[PDB]
Amino acid sequence: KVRSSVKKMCDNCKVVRRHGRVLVICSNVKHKQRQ
Amino acid sequence: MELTAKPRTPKQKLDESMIAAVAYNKENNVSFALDRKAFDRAFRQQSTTGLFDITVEGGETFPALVKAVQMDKRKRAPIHVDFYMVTYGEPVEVSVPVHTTGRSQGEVQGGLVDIVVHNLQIVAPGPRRIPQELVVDVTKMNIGDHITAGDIKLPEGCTLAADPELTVVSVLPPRLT
Amino acid sequence: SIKPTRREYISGIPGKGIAQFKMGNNTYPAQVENVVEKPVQIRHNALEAARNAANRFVQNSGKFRIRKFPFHVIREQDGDGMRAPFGKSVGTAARSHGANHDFIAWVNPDPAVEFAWRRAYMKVTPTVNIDSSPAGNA
Amino acid sequence: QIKLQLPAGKATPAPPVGPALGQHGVNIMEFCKRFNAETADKAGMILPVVITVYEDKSFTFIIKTPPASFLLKKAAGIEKGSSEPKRKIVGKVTRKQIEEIAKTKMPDLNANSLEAAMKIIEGTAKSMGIEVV
RNA sequence: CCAAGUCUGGGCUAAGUGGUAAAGGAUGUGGCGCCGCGAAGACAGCCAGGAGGUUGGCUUAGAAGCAGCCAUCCUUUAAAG
Repeated sequence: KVRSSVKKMCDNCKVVRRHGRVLVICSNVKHKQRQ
Repeated sequence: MELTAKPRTPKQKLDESMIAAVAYNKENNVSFALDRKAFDRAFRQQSTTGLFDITVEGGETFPALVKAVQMDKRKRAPIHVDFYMVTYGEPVEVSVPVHTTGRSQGEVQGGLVDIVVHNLQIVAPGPRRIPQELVVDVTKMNIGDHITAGDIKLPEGCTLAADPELTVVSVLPPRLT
Repeated sequence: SIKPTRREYISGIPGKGIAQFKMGNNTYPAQVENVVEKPVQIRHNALEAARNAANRFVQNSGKFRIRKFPFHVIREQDGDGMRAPFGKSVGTAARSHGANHDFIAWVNPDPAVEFAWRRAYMKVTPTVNIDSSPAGNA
Repeated sequence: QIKLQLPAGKATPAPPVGPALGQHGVNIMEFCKRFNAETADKAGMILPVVITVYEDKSFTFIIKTPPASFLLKKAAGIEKGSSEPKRKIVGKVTRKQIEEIAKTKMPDLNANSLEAAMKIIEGTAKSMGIEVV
């Protein structure tokens, strides 16, 4: 969502690279981190 | 510890791995030697807070080390130091630190704290005669109290290259007293 | 570096209006602090503020000391339009000379205050440098 | 294999006792009438029960004794801590009184020694507001 | 395209950056120093208790880590959390 400025929720929410892209991931709809 | 050099070459020297640092002593000096790598380690210990020395040609294995210098530059990485020994029984200009503990008075009960514009202590005890680590803390802290020179409490070597009543270390309201 | 008309004819002799210096708590060794590298008539206000919000998030022991302070100021729109511009003051600060000793998070073991200041940098404006002092930070 | 927090002198409420026990294979009627025997003496204070069944659908087991918090308050003559610990300590006692109160608490205390007995009373004291001086 | 080495040497790119931009992010990648250890046989995997006085103070109508303001100690033992 935040497109710009993502940084680790749940004590897990991972750091993944898709299309060089960095989009938050972690066992929660409440983390759908993306930029 | 070691550190060499002394010719006439600061720029390149003042560059790479070797940082300038004069061979200062009462009566004589000698081109800057040392190195930007030793300074590290040792310095890292506690420059003018303890003391050692290095073996350059076994020349003169003496103490006194630094009485000036600076990591100056913006970056915060020193360059161009001062070095002076002391094989004499005159050692004065002696500035060694002083530590407390945490004695609970204004803190772990009043949350209050205390400024220590002091910390250090440039004095002059028994030349080549000082406990690299001297501690003194009669305790006390809180409300509008303060302690400084005057009182203090000096052991052995009776110097005080300093004065009375002045930046000792008081207790102020980290929030309110 | 355009600066003002004089220290007592245009606008010189103030308090600059702000929120004093020291906070946090002592600490003999532990060198915990902050400085910069950027040049900028440090935005007073912005300034004053900032630092403060700093205390807002911590509270007590961590040299919430801070070695800054503006003392001169700009000016602009007031009068005719754009031409022969007289001067109407507003917004003093101080030159953050391309880096230097900012404010200090100084204390034994109290990073609970390092993070703070941290929060203090975040804020600020001109980027900022996160750092330690003689020894580091314990 | 259940754990409850039933009241005293009231062994017939359907809202808590009903669903919490009936679905676990516990006869609500008979398990209740047995409480009217031991909770009748100390009626008025909430007493936690730990019922443990088997494979016959019965039993009652260990209910208790009572409180052990209010009798300590009767001796000292404080209901509650002053404010926040390590910030307003004002309740000092002595050395000799802390030495004898730990000699009876031994059954549920850490070890049967004398050095380990004085150390627990030091941890639960400073976490509240009773500094030893 | 338009004249002139698809020169040789040794690094770095895996985005077409080059072919305009800042605060700001992230085990990208390549090269440098630190703390702990692998036969008290180490981090991620897996077996288990997943310890007791901890069920302290404001507010309690509920702090009793898993409302929040202050504590932050003791332990009989495989250690502590």
